Amino acid sequence: GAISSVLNDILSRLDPPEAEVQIDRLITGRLQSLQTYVTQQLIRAAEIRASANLAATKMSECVLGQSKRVDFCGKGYHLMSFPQSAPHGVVFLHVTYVPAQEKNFTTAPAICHDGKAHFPREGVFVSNGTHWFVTQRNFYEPQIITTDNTFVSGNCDVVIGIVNNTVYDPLQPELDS
Amino acid sequence: VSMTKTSVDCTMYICGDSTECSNLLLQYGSFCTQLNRALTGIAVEQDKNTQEVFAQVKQIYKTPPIKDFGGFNFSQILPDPSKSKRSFIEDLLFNKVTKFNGLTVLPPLLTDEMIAQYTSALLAGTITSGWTFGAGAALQIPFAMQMAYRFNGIGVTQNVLYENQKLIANQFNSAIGKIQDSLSSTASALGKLQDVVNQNAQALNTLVKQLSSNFGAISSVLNDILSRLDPPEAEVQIDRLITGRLQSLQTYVTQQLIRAAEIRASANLAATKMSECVLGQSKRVDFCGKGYHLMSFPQSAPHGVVFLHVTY
Amino acid sequence: VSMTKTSVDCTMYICGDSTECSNLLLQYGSFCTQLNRALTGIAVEQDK
Amino acid sequence: KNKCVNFNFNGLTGTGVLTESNKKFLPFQQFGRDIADTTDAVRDPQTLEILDITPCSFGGVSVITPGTNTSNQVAVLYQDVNCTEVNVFQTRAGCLIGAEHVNNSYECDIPIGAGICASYQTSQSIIAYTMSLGAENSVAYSNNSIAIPTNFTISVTTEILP
Amino acid sequence: KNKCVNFNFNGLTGTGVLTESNKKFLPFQQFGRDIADTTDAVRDPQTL
Amino acid sequence: ALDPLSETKCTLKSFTVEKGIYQTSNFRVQPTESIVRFPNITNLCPFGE
Repeated sequence: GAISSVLNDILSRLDPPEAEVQIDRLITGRLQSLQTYVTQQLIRAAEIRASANLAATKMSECVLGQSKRVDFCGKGYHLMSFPQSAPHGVVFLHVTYVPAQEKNFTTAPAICHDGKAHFPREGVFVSNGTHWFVTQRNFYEPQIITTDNTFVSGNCDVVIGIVNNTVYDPLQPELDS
Repeated sequence: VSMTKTSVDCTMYICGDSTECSNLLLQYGSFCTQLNRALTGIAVEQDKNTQEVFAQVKQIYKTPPIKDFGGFNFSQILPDPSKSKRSFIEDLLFNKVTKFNGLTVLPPLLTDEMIAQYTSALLAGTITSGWTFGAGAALQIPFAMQMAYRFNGIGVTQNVLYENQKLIANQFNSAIGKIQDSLSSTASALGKLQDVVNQNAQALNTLVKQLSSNFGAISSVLNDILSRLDPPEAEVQIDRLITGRLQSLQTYVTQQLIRAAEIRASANLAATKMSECVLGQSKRVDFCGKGYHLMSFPQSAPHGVVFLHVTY
Repeated sequence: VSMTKTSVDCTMYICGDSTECSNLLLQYGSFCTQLNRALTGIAVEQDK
Repeated sequence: KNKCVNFNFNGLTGTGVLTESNKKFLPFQQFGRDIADTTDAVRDPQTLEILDITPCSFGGVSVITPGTNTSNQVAVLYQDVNCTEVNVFQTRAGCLIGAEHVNNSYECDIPIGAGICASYQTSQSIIAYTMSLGAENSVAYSNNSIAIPTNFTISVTTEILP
Repeated sequence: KNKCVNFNFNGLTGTGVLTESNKKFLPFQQFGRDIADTTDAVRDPQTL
Repeated sequence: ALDPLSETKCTLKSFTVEKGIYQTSNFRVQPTESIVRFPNITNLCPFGE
């Protein structure tokens, strides 16, 4: 709204009582420009500070240790992370465990050896159609169902959908040998 | 998750159908355009909030015809095939929540149906494949066997589950029934989302009302000044409306950027609770509702998301 | 956790016991009231 | 009627679109206002009919364009206005002119709004399609079947934060 | 040259350091401005 | 003002424009004919007397 945008132009043209009227318009405008710039930078700073806390939170949890937070540091079960410096930032290399090959297997919530319900200690029960084996949720390694890999609790009358199977007792062949 | 996308024309708000007004408005320069770039930038960020929150699943997972999930009745959260495609609870969430004067209300990228399809995909994967679909490829597993891993994740042996399989399913179904009754009995549960609508609504209400203010001018209307007063008298009076209404835009833009920080932190929290609690299991106390976290079922809502934190 | 709850009167600050000032302040619309609403919203948020 | 035009009635003036509706009006008043004190339906100065004042068609010229190194073809979307105010295809966001409507859903490359995105594909041209939310994969499920992975692949995911 | 001095070339007031740069002024171009529309280079009126 | 492609160039102030959507200008239907109304002004003053 002033007569000219250059401050020195008004200073060199108009008298003090006439220049102050036009200079005040530049001051009022240029002040508002900084108030807008500083307002955006103050707000954007909080945004970058939130991302900085996220980077610091991601770094400590995923670089300095192992983060059990699912889908927090990359897609998949997080294993490790290797950070990389960047201009005014940081780049993480999230190493995650992801399955590639899959195969369907017949399963059951538990198995019955002598009327008692046998649950898995670590992993789940699976079957290839003929025999039953033990395996973990993250990989296929069929192990023979044994007392050292299954836990007994309750009975086979309360469990819903339970099946029958033979449990390998390590004490049996040792007592026979 | 997100706010109402708005794009306020800096030139139409300050100068509504006035050529002489624009000649004075151009004297300020990029102050007008910078306000448009601000609101334009925020509206793009609102879409990113819905993407980082909702668009976390790769493939669209469908509910199978076998509705036998071990006694767990998900009918209140699964989508209605006859109706948009929303569940009974999602219907309650959208029913309890409620032009060209320079404002331009832009639509969101993801619609209510599309956001509902993300929740149905997340819900279908959560019911059928557990949390393997979020980590990698969807690995089917019986829901009774899924819950066994959930109890084992909180120190409870899986024999406790199958010993109380029917009771656990009944406790789950009854709890969902209370939420159906709770959301339909009172709308105070969605007061958080209503506040977001009020903050956006009051911002637009204040935005439009400031156009009728004089700001020291003889009249709030531009035509009255140009018609009644002389040109050199109008240069001062029209400037008072320009300088005054520009503060309304700067105040509106400033408040939206401030609310953009609040909705962004909430969006990251929702994205954090969708990536961590919904697509996985969390040992963080009070991170999924109250109690030892079992599982979380997401539910779409107007400009937001609802988590049903199943806890032990 | 919290901040100093400061409910500054928009009218008394701009216009301290001046009726002529207040009539001119009304010409600025709801900038006075909006600042009070902002100072009211920030105050209760610290309680939250 | 049905056109953005200037007006000057007995009580007020301005610019708007003249329409008719079943809105009531008190005979002892001249013009009406909305919630935000905006120009609303008014009384006809002539014989007693209620004039519904619809706001003028106004929006934004949202130009859809790929990278200039790829092609110079572009499309325009007039926001919150129909095509009757002026390749042509009415979208939920507005009248999209310069894009072919494709029923097949593809990945969102150029997000427009309201579940619509654009991309420069086939000869190649800007097409309009519904935003794909992923590949439809109905995962088999039963109470006696489980998928255990037989092999795995360690993947490195790049994350960037300021 | 190479000194902080106050310039005045036909009203083009300012303060800076004078030196010879790679600016290729055309015959009609009198003086140049920076991105801020502020005079960053001029031409001597007396001798080109 | 040549074409919508050039409208984005002056909006972004760059000859090269990247893939995206940019609101260049504002759409508005301008008036063409007045629809002035008056309440059947008649029964003037008795100047004929």
